[PDB]
Amino acid sequence: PDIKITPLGAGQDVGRSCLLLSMGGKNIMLDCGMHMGYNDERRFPDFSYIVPEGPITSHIDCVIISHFHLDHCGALPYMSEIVGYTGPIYMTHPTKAIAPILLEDMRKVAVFFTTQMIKDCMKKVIPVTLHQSMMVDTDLEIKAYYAGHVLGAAMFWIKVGSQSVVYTGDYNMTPDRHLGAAWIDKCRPDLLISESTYATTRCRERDFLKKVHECVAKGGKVLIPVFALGRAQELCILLETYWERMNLKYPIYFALGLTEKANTYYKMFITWTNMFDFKHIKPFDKAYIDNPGAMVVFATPGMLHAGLSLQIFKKWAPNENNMVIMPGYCVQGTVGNKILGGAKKVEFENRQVVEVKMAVEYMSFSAHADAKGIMQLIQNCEPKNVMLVHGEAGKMKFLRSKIKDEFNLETYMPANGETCVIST
Amino acid sequence: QKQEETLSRLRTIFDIFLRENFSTTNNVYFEKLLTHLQAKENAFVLQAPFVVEWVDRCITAVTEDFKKIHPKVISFMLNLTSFLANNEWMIVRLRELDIVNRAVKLLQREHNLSPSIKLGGIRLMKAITVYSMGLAFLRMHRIWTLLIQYSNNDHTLYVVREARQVLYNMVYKSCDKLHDKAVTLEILSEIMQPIHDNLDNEMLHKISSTLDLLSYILQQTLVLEERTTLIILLKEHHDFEITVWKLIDMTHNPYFTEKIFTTLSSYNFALLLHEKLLNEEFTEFGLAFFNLMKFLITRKDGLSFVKLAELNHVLWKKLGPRAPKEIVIQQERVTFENQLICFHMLPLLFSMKYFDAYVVKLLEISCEQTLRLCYTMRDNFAGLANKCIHSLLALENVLDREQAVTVCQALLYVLREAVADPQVLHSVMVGLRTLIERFKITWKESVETIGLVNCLAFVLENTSMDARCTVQALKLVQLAVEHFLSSALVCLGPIIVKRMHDTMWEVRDTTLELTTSIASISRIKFPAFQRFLIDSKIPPIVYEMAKNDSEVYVRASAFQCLSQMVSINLLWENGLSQLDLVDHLLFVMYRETNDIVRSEAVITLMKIYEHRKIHEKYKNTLFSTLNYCVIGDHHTEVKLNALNFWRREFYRQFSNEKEIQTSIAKVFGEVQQYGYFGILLKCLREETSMEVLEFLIKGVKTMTEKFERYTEADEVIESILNSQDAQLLEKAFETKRHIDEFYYKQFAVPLRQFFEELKTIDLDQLVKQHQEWFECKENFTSLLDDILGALKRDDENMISDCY
Ligand SMILES: [Zn+2]
Ligand SMILES: [Zn+2]
Repeated sequence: PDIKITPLGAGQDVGRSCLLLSMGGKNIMLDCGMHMGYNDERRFPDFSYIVPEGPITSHIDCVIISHFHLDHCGALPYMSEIVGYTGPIYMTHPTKAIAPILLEDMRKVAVFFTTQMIKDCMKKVIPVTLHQSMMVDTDLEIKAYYAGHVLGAAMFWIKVGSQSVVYTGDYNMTPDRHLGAAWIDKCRPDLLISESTYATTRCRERDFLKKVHECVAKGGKVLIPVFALGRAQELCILLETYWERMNLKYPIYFALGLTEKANTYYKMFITWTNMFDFKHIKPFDKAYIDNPGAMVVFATPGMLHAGLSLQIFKKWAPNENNMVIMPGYCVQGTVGNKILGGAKKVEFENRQVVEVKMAVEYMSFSAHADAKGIMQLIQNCEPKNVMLVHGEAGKMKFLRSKIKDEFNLETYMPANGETCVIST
Repeated sequence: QKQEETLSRLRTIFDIFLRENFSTTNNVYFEKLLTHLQAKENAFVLQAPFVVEWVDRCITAVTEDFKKIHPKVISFMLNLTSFLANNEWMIVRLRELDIVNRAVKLLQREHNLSPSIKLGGIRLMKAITVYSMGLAFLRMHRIWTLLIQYSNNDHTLYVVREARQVLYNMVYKSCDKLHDKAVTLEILSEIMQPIHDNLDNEMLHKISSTLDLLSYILQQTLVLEERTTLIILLKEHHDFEITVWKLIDMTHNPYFTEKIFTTLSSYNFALLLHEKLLNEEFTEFGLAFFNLMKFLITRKDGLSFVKLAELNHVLWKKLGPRAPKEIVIQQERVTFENQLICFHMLPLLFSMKYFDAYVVKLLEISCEQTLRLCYTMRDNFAGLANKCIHSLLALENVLDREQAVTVCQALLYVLREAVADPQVLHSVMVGLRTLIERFKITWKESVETIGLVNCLAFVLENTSMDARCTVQALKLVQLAVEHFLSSALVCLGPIIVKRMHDTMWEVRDTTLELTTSIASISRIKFPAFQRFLIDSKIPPIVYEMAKNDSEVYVRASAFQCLSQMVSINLLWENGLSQLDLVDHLLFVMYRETNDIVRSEAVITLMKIYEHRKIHEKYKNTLFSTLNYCVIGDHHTEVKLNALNFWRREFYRQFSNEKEIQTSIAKVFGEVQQYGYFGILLKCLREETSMEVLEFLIKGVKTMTEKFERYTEADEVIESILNSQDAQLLEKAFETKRHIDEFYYKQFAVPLRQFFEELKTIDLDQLVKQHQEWFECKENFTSLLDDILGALKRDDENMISDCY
């Protein structure tokens, strides 16, 4: 018996999250994610590591997807249709009904994998409910625990014959507004994969409302690029409640092909965490962009990739009073990275440069686990080894010393494509 | 010219790299540079005299000590040296300088290089070893022991699959260039040493690693198309079979014996190819192969048996054209290809059967040497069935024509017996589906398709398993309908109607797919015998469940089904025309977001208008909604479908001296009054997408040759911040159709303006702009500007986060 993990991505990095828990004689694949940086075949995880030149995979017993972020779901159609795969794919109900929307939006932005592939990739999906031990064929028992960090995220407990593994993925141990804290019983696994995005690490929320209000009054518009789900519903309660507690008259347009999703999200929210129309929100069209008065427009996509957000940004750029509150990480190559990086000029369709003078801002909303949260989780779970995969190299190196100091455990930080043999 | 500019930028960033202090996350940049140095267009930036000087300076900065001189720049340095090593001039400049020697010594004397320096160094070794002088240096330096060290011990598994290729390339090139056998013997003895030395659980790792490396070498020789002397050296000096058969004697493991058996089998095939090529019957391989399979019988192991049979099949297919397909084993005419698949299929048939009823018909394909081994398998007697099925369906990449038929028949038998754990069922159904749709196994090839449809009907009908198998069953029924065409009707009658009312999404969408397939069959291809099956109750339930089923893919599938089954006369005359269908389509095409279904609603409308008639009262609303369906923020598919509608309408209406001139002028007048030229102008000058532009350009071009002739605010903030969103929604919970029939009037531009406003505006520039900008978006210079900005700026609070 020897547990082997060989991350095909997201080891001393972020994105392309893919871990191969080859253990107990039964191959298991953890999250299957894409990397929205590279545009070559490196965009999806390298699958020649398992079966070279073989377009069918018959080695993995089950594929487990934690949550719907596109660094844990975007390669799932490619893993299930181009490279063949017909076995089970276990994932949670809200992630199950939220993932197709995001995958379809990513398909529209990137133009390669057709809607038929999206449908066929998720006719295979099996949904799992929390705290319900469900078994793949024999002695591969999977349990799911409530995680946080997004709607319908879970962290999984895999048992193959007296060898347990707890894969966290994404979690958040601090109490919060949107979703609470993850919970774990006193299972004592022989491993605990974890997250280390915030190893080194109210004020991120007040500075959103208090800034957008002080920017809309001066006759300046506000643009908030978001994806279809996720962070776009973190804010559309704060803005609506802020403009209902205080009576305001400015419009907040909402990018027409998005509003019915805001009902599905809050329909699932009240089921998960424990018809719907908004008061001051009205969907808008391409004609409203040139109108003179103030507005607060939500739009898609969320990194200024291409689409509605870029055409809005191409017209509101030269004005001084306008602003662009990007709400999430912008990966290399999006117009978002150049703008968040101090570019004051960005190039466009025919040698045209929009001289950005708008006041770009950046506010992170992800709510991962900080430094104290991971030791709290270890103290709840008490594993035999610890493994850190999601995040940057130096922060994990610093966290390893603290883990070894406090709990006397080991800690492994594999690179991309490096098996980490763990003994008993 | 821009070349000096980009070279100066690269000079600046390379000068930045060498500085002793460095801290840069976001690895992407490095790989980006490497890819952008691989492209042949940048081939001048390696020819410039700057890069080799940088490599020399970095190496003389790393060789004396690099405790911390370069964290990750070294990997880029070695990859850049490997990119340099292509022979135009760089090979002799690298040779005259101490770069490659220092790199090899650096790789040798280190101890814990992270597995990205190793792959870079091995890439350098591979790039240099293809040339003769590189091989001369490698022979001088005694480098191979490092490669054995890597391929034996390290954990990377992207290194070993790259190290072994260099190793085998040295072995083959040294053997086949007529060079001394001293070096080849030393390499082979160094590989062979952990086995010869042994003739717990620690030495077994070395044994398994060297066995796997030897099997890789032998299989790569098996690919070869030329006679080589490596196999005779392996047999003579370090006699291989005897040592391996002595190795199997003591150590015992089921997982470890698969490696010893694959190296033995690979050796047998390599010996065949490299002894029969130059010094009849193939008995020498025959007795060895069959006593090997007999030993697998006697060891009583299942998974290793099917894996070994799979790999024997793969290797025999890898021999290729130089295989007679008929081996004279001992006075017999025994075709080899069939016995491999007999050995492969037999564990499945024996496992699911439990005394023989169907295998006895199969075994006449096999010859006596296989019959005796099968009859000792039966006396020789877990989840083994699905593993065998997955092995069989792993073979399907290389399986020519008739073995596909045989394995399809065997899977049909195992499905028939399984019908009369669901994992074996799902596996066999998937495998049968993929083999049928790949190898064209239509009704003449299969024997008992009636059993297929009957058992599928029983599966769909009487037990109601989990939904992961029902979908595959409906896909199988779809393949059976559209390929096994020549009972079925009364079986498919009620099960379609019951499954269209299933609780889950995954079954209803698939049932709609099957229904539209059998409706498309009911056209001229097949008689109306299928129509009266549909004509019972299907078009009402399809329409009234296309109305509202609250899953978007279901409504999409139902709309495309209803588009397919509306152009057949019997259904429309009987039970479809009574329902007002065009009203609901008009409502969907405007007042419905989630425009995956709007496009297919447009398709359904196109079929209805083209092949039927609609009432004269709907035409104004029809054209108004159709004009709206393209103008405005819509996805590409809806716009493309609506333009297809307009093109079809224009051309269809167009086929209806002075008299022809007046009639044609009336035709253009009728099409412009509803508005078609103005909407093309507004879509051409404004809409930004890729394929809509080429579609409009080709449409207008094809048209234009037939056309030109004729305090207070903080208490609310702290009140908002002190309650969860589950408590801002309890309060939120607790507290038109058919657009006006003259929307098109504004888009009524006459023909005369369509002369001028199309004459002025450019045409190819519109399609050129959005593609040229994408080509120039990720040019080399843009990447250098971005990486300069990334290096100069250091914002610690910007964290790479969960996308
Ligand atoms: Zn996440
Ligand atoms: Zn992530």
